[PDB]
Amino acid sequence: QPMPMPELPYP
Amino acid sequence: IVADHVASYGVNLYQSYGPSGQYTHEFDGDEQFYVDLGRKETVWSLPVLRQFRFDPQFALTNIAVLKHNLNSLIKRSNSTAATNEVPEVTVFSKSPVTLGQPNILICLVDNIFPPVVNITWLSNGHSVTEGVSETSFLSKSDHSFFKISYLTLLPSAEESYDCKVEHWGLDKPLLKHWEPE
Amino acid sequence: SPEDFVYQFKGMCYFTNGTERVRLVSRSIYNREEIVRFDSDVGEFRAVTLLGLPAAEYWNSQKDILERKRAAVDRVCRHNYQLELRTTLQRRVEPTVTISPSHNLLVCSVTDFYPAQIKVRWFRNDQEETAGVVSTPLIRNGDWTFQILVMLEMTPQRGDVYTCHVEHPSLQSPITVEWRA
Ligand SMILES: *[C@@H]1O[C@H](CO)[C@@H](O[C@@H]2O[C@H](CO)[C@@H](O)[C@H](O)[C@H]2NC(C)=O)[C@H](O)[C@H]1NC(C)=O
Ligand SMILES: *[C@@H]1O[C@H](CO)[C@@H](O[C@@H]2O[C@H](CO)[C@@H](O)[C@H](O)[C@H]2NC(C)=O)[C@H](O)[C@H]1NC(C)=O
Repeated sequence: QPMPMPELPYP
Repeated sequence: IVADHVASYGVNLYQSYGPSGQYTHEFDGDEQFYVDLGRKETVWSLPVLRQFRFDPQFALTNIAVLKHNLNSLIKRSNSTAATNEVPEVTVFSKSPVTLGQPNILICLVDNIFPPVVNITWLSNGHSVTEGVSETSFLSKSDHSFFKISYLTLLPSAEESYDCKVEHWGLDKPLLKHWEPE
Repeated sequence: SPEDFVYQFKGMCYFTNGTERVRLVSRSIYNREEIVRFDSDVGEFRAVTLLGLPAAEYWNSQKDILERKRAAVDRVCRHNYQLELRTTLQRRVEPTVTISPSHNLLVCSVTDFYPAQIKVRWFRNDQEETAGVVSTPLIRNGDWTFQILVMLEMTPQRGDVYTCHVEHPSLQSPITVEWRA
């Protein structure tokens, strides 16, 4: 399936 | 960066005005799909891509991370707001104009920032809504956006049109005229 | 004029020579300022501006995150490229080629084609015309098609035959359209 990139939580 | 092809998997947007968000994937500058954040469903922009599945919850969770990060950066930047830019508007037809053959008018709104805009169509000074559609906000490498609106029509000698653009970078709404000649 | 705070996240892949050269760049952007980046050519998170320093240091301190990021050029970019190879990179829309006067100026309209690669040349009899030729930029319609308009200024003599030559990956043989006065 098409793979997406996650954004990560800011500290 | 120089490359044979460039993709965004994906373009994530969240802003305080609204508030509103957007989740899309792009390949070589065109929109592959968007996730309707309100309905929680993937909407493919290319029929050949409907064979694929993309979990809309991935988009909703990602936008929530953007929302959290934004709130953090609003504080740390001491509430540094976005700067309004002047958008550039162009109207043209999809194909050469032949009277009596169906066509589509295209209104390109470029150099958009922030990504908040109203694009509408007028004919003889009155609003036209039938046959109107638009793309999502499409990304640019300088991190502004563009957006394209469409109006299907039958070109005719008596009938001209305006693409109307409202944006905070403009003192007053911008009208770009199109004549069938 | 309403204020707006904007956050973008772009998970980008750059491809050259198939998947031989692939580069992943994920960009976190506050308004129009990219603040922190993961570049697979670099291998760690890097702050782009001061506002991205806290995120870069926090994200680099997490060894599991770094491992996933360093593998994403394969798990995301090269992975998705195999899907593009049998969908978007196989898309072929043949251009429509039309000539219309505008008449010392001929407009060769090349409309509704995909992908972007195209070559359009004007010929007078059998001689290619370079001076007197001016072309629009490549025009993106937003619906996964392009168009381009290539104009030739002429002083036409009796018997002259002008031809617009169009080559495109979707075409088994080039399209030639003639114009005669
Ligand atoms: C697009 O149109 C909408 C609706 O007319 C505008 O929304 C208004 O925005 C102002 C300023 O934020 C609010 O005070 C009003 O209450 C809104 N009206 C409605 C009906 O919601 C919006 O500003 C327009 N966008 C642009 C860029 O001009
Ligand atoms: C494009 O990439 C291909 C690989 O897909 C390169 O071809 C390979 O070159 C190596 C030498 O480094 C050979 O050992 C392989 O047998 C080649 N594979 C194939 C399928 O031909 C090619 O050199 C690259 N071209 C450019 C211009 O970078």
